[PDB]
Amino acid sequence: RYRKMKERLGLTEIRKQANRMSFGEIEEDAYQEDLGFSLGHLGKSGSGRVRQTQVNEATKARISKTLQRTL
Amino acid sequence: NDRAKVILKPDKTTITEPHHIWPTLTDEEWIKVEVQLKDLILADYGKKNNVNVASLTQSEIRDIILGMEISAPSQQRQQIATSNYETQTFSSKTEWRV
Amino acid sequence: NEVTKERTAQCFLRVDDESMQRFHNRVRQILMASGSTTFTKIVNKWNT
Amino acid sequence: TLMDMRLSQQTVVDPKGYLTDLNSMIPTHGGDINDIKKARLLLKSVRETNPHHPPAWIASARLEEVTGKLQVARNLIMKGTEMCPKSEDVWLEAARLQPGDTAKAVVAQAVRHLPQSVRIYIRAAELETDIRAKKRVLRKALEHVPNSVRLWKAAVELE
Amino acid sequence: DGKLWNLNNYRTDMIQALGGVEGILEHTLFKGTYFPTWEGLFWEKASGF
Amino acid sequence: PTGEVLSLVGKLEGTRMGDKAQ
Amino acid sequence: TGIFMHGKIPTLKISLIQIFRAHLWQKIHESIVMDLCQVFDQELDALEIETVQKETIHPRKSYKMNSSCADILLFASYKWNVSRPSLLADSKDVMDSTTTQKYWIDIQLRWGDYDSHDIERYARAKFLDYTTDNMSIYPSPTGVLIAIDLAYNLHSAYGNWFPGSKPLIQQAMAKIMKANPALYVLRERIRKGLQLYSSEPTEPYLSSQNYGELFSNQIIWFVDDTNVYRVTIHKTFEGNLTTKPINGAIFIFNPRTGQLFLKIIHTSVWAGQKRLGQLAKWKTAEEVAALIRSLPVEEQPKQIIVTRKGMLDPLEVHLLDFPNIVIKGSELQLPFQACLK
Amino acid sequence: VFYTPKELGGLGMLSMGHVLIPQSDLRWSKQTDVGITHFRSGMSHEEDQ
Amino acid sequence: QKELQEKVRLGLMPPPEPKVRISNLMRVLGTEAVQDPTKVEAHVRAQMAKRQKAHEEANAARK
Amino acid sequence: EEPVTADVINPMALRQREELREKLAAAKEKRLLNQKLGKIPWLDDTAAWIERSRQLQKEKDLAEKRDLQGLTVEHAIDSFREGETMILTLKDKGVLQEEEDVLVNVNLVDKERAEKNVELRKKKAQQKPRSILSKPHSFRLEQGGT
RNA sequence: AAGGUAAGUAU
Repeated sequence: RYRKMKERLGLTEIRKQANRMSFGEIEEDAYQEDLGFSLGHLGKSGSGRVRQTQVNEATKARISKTLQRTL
Repeated sequence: NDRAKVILKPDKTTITEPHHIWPTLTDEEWIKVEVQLKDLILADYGKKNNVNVASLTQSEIRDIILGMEISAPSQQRQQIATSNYETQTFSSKTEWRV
Repeated sequence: NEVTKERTAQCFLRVDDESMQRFHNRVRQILMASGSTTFTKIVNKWNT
Repeated sequence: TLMDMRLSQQTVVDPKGYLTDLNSMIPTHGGDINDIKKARLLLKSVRETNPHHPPAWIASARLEEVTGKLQVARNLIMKGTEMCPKSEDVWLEAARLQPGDTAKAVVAQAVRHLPQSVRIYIRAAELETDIRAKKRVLRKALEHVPNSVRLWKAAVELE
Repeated sequence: DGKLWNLNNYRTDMIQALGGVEGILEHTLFKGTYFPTWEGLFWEKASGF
Repeated sequence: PTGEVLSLVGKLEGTRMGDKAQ
Repeated sequence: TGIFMHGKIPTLKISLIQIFRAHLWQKIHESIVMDLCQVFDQELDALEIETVQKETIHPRKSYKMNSSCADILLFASYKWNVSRPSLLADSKDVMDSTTTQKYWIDIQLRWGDYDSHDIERYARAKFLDYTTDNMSIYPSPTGVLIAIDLAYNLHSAYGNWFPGSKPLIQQAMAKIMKANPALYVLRERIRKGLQLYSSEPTEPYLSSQNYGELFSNQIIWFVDDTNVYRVTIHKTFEGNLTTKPINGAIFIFNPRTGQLFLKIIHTSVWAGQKRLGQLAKWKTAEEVAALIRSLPVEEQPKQIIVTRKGMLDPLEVHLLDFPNIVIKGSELQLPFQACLK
Repeated sequence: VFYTPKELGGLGMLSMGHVLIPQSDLRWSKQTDVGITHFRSGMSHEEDQ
Repeated sequence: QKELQEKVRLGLMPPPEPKVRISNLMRVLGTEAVQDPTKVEAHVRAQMAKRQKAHEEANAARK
Repeated sequence: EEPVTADVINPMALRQREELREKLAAAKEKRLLNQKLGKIPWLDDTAAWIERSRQLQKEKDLAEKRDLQGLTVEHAIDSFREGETMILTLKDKGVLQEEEDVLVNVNLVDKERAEKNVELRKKKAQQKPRSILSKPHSFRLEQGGT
């Protein structure tokens, strides 16, 4: 149970790259409605990853148990 | 690769069939071979590092087997941890010998 | 004029008072709801 | 792509046969590259170490094509053809990235380095928008590979 | 509708007007970090803890 | 030198808004 | 610390207290004092220095910005021709000012601001204010004062220069600034506080703590290219030691099924290549990708572990069609190169 | 500290106004083998940035 | 369960050992299975058999 | 004093200049290639080509009727023994790195690490410790061998 | 005029 909770709540590699911003390399604004939003090293040169980071499926969003009962 | 080859066959009756690589052994025979090889692997760490094998805790024997080793040339970083801040003195060559 | 292709009129633009008041109120609610908030978030809201 | 294949089927040694695939066209995989600059440098290194590796040139130029720099990709493919002339995959990729008229020239040059390749010949049929032009190229193709039914079947459409 | 504005020129001229990286970073503790250059550097927006 | 953002009502009115844009 | 707060900026105060914890200012001063002692202890019979002593000073001497004393005391063998006081950067020296038997060396640490990070003017002003002072205590009328700006990592010196001292002081200060344990601690603490890094990202990485989690049911491939290019070297008593190339082997071990895929490479491949080190990496990566394409999707790996850091980027390039495969470096050296033995 | 882009540690503020940078803020200095050398940015005899 | 817990509290019974299966072997006995892997495997399989031994013994005695 | 006005370091301007240089270099190579790529009756007569092909069909029947090592090794001469032989493998280096392809032996490297560690444990020009470390016996191969 | 007091043990 603790391992599953830590996997669900622990930092993911893509979410690890999200909070890393390259120093000195100004990036064009991505999201119009929110200028604060930025991908960080995600999809930008300098991240050190040649291949694209994959989605951690342990962080998938799914309905609660009681919401399954209603369905 | 010299004593280990001797350990890998524990008895003169143990042979390697041409089908595979390692010799065919009984389960407890493999236990004994593994403990002998663990002693062999600890032997060079005891020799080349001049440390007693008994001084190795069960946590660091695992690191020795796997192949992780640590070194620390910069012990002066001990700085990270009547006052003893100027009390340290300097010994010159003259003091060393004059 | 699309037919004569000539200068016929002249349009003067101006920001409506309601739009200015809306922007001022938006900046006010950015500022007043910024007690325990990072400087970066406040500047991001102002920039947006 | 990979030009090496290994089919998998009381002996410790199992030498499995080495096979070569005639052509390999992996999907473009748009956006799979995270560091475009690092990937570009590494692909440059591949081109330098193995200039006679057609997959190296194919991946290096297609990386410029996914990036949007569609002009450097043409130069990379042209250099690859200059260094990998016997690979029909590089010539087929050249006929795709290059603009129309020059693409025709590319095919007109591929025949110089590889005349038996029926695949480029039929490719020229797509490249030439004139039926009379198709008559010249396809009938010229049969002067080098007349045993190909897949190419001779276009004679009826060629009239 | 697309992105109907661009701030590339604005940010470029903002860095140029502040004196570039050298002029901007004299105001900061960057020279106290003793990084040889600003090229291979990245921030971490949120700490590990 | 104060750093205060001064209003440009009548200031920098000579230039158009198309300047320094591409 | 010697940091002067211009107003109560509580966040800055907390940050500077954390950065200079465990008495870092005193430790930096002591380390620089020791470094000057050693650099002057080596060249004592060439600079005509009879002896060098570390003056017994207060533990809070590093903190005194109003006054100062001497940290290093040089006693001359015969005498020293004191030159006119000048900055460390002054190339021209008028070595005809006075004479002396004792030389004092003072090291002052400061935390400069943007408007006042000029270390040369600071050193000149401090030397003039301390030499011509009845509060500062010095053991001789001549000496030099070295000023360090930690906030900007600048260094300078002002005062008298006996012959052979200025170049030695310059080189020693350059070496100390470039490398020093207490200075390195300061840089690391400032980096951690500012939280910017010199390109050391954290990625999946086979340590000894996640070794247990390796043993799952998923397919794992240990790829080794250590024995790709290899030669045998043998020394002969009658002649000279000689080398002979031998065929290489790529290891594609699979710990689950035990399948050891051995790619045997002839020595003819390294015929006319100038750069064999990366040719081996690219050949091995090509073989790994080809083997992945050979196996079916059910037996295809989804976690490739590499025993050499050099074969991380080549695999990422050659696995560009398989994004669902994680390539993990191993910081612990597995003994997969000994299977050829 | 306001108009420096967020990548360099600044707040990345966008200015719809008239802000002058004092020339005293456009000066920096660097240390090399020959000693310390000081740099400005506004070579042209113009107003403050 | 409370009977067992209070027996263990007062030292009547030895404290329960972790239940280790093959998939569990690298989590409970991970550090000792690198030094003597086969001894650890034998111990784990002996524990598994003893757990199976008690179940079959109870089934046979009840039958 | 008078400060020297240095070149303003604008990372965005540098990026734009690099992109423009790449764009202008790409155009030059395109024109250079077009200087070469652009320098390469029966095409309408089906009967003529058919006759030529029939001639070709009988035409085919009528025709039927080691010195390469000058690299370096990161070891000492005294390290090896005359009575033994050992394998030398390439040292790990990044592909993007341009360093020379030095050569090592894993057992000798392990021994060197062990002796370095024991020396460091026993431990516990100007300014030797702050210079050599912050800022590996080896010998290359002369023709056939050193 | 301020919004600029480190706190803690010991006599």
